[PDB]
Amino acid sequence: ATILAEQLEAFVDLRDPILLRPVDDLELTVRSANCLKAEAIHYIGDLVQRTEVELLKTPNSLTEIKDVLASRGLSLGMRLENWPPA
Amino acid sequence: FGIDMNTDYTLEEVGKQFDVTRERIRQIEAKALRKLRPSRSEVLRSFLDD
DNA sequence: TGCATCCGTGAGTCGAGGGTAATAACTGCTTTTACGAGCTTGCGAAAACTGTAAACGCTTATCCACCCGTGCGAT
Repeated sequence: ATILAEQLEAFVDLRDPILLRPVDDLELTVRSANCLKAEAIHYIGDLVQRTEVELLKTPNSLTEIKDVLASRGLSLGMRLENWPPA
Repeated sequence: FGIDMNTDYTLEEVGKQFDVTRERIRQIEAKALRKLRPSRSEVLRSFLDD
């Protein structure tokens, strides 16, 4: 008599997606493929955390990355949070 | 690989036409596999399970 | 004009479980076909190395005008 009384309750009262991608989806130069992996840069979104005052001292592009971001609608030097969640 | 044709060429036969390089025709082919090795490969990885 | 031989018919779905066995020659002799063995080209790789227009970071030579090196002045 409690299962019956509550089945009558419908009768009475109720009547960025581009961020986490790997780095080889941008057609970058192979001289940078010896540069980005040396710093252990693994993510596209990690590359925006490592700003333009972080990357240039690897041996063997500063203007080219500004072209490849402005083509597909992004920016450099973003501050991210809870990243990477993996 | 004879795609869209009826034959199979060699490095020399393709080298007979365009340029007479030998090891870099082999290095042109090996470069394109790196140009196709995992964002475009998501559709072609499904044909592995034959 | 019967009479006698003959050719051609005979519902539909499913179903289960499977395939056989009687008996047959030896010899010497000569030609054809396969199998492994051992080379000869040749064809796709690995590991070096000589030509160019940009090829990663980075100094100067300039020009000039915001700002202000200072002084002196505004009520």
